[PDB]
Amino acid sequence: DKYKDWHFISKNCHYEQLMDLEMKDTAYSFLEFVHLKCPSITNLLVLFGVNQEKLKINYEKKENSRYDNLCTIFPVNKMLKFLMYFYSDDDNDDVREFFLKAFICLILDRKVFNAMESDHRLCFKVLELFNEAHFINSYFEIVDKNDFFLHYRLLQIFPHLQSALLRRRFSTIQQNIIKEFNEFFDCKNYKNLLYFILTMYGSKFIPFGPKEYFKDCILDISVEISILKGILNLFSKI
Amino acid sequence: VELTEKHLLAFEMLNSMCLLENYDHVLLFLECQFGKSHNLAVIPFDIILVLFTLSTLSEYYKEPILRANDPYNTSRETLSRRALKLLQKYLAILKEFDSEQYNLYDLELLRCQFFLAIDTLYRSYISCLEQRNTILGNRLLNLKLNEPGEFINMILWTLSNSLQESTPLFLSSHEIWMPLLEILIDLFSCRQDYFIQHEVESPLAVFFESLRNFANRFSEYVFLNCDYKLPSDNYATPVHPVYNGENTIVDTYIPTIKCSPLYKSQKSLALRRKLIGSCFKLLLRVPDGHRLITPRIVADDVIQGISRTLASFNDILQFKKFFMTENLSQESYFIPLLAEGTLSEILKDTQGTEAILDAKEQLEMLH
Repeated sequence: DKYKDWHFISKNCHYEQLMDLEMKDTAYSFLEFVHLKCPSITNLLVLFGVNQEKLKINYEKKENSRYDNLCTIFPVNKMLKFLMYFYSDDDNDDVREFFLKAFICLILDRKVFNAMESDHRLCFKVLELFNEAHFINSYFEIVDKNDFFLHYRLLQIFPHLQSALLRRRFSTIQQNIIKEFNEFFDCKNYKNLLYFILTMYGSKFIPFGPKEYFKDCILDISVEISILKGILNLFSKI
Repeated sequence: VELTEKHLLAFEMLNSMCLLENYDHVLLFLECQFGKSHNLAVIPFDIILVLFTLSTLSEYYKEPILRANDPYNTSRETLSRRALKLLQKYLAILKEFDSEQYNLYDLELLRCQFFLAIDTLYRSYISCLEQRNTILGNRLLNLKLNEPGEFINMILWTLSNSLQESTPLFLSSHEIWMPLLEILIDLFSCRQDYFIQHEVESPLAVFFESLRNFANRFSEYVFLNCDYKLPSDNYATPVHPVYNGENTIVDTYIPTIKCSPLYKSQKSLALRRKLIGSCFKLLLRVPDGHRLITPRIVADDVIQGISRTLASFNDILQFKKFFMTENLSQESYFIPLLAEGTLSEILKDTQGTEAILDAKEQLEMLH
């Protein structure tokens, strides 16, 4: 596999139109009033080349493993500054849920993930609007099984919602974690097992240190497996 | 500030992991414990240097080295993109010394570890910089900048590619030095703060600002690719890249961001304004007495030199993006002094379409 990520943005971004919208904003921000170009958030999205009139990953349609397509993207800070004009704090819920889903889908794809500012301000400011329990309850619409390759990513972006993210997935709760370790080792789902390891380790349920009985299992299961052993040794020597 | 037995094991394990060129695990060790309980696994300075050098081999010109270091690439990222994230994360931590966070000792152990690293620009373990002077091809950051006249080419070589309309040049100053130069300047601007209240010549003054002959050369060096009048034909020599191949794009890598010229001007003028503020940091510390002897800076007419290059411009977009600042509070105390300076120079030399912006900024600062 290669570049098999979510890839929300399907087509090229309307450069010229975006550039036009990019103007009239610097002096505006220093001193929305201009919304005649794109009336609605759907129009703003399709302006980004977001989607051919779409917000949920259809895994039956293999939407979680797309191709490169070599598409261009506007600067992510400009994207998240334009998207945050159609916020409408005091509005209905059926539109705010669409806003939240559009934000979550356009934070998880590879293009917006591998093309982000070193210092994150907008990402933490947008998440701070919704509720953490609401952001993770109306979760990123990925199935619970493949929730971990994208959950590692969501925790790479926002690392503070890990304990608040395994509760909704597993509902002490360590029995479910240990049982779900199986049916991943029982099957040959090692990749999802690796990302499950990387997602759960360090929480209040699977802390670091030499002390969990995963190492024994792996030692018995023995090219993608080696990395599991190395990561487990590293986490034990902490 | 000495370490404990808890941190000595961490330091030794990190240095041994780096000795085997296993940088992936060196990053994962620090990353997999950031948003957890209050422990603050602090990086040793011998590893902060390796991070500063890893942040230089970007994927735009070194794809095979990165792809051959760690084939799996589990994080769907690159070492340079990660190292920069960790540097920024620990730097934003350092800029917030609060006791309601990790510890009052680990914080102080980080503050010492970041200050033991910029000073080069613990006799308990064998650090992996005794027997290593090359990180995957890039030599280092404390050896490449301590060369004759190299710390100044690193500044004058990123200030001219920050507005470039070419792919490798702009990329280099967008992905390596623009980010890295804002980090460094962020460290000297607090090391200097831990030199004035612990003194009874500063880190900002020597080895950073004295690279540096006159006060007008500074104003001609800050704006190095703007559209100003260009009164001095003897400009900066064609600057050479810091690392071999930095100004070359690899055939396999394909960029995906469409950066409008407004975006490039915004980023460039942000970096230039940051440099000007770092300069003004210490020039406002010299009292009404004698001027400093090391940098030979006047601190009273260097404003005239910069406000001359702003008034004598030729682009109205770049003239807005300089004063149209996002942080109207973080960069005070020198923008209104550069507003009255520019306003009091087009009126004296013309008795256009720029004096409106200066009045707007002078009114905006009325809180």
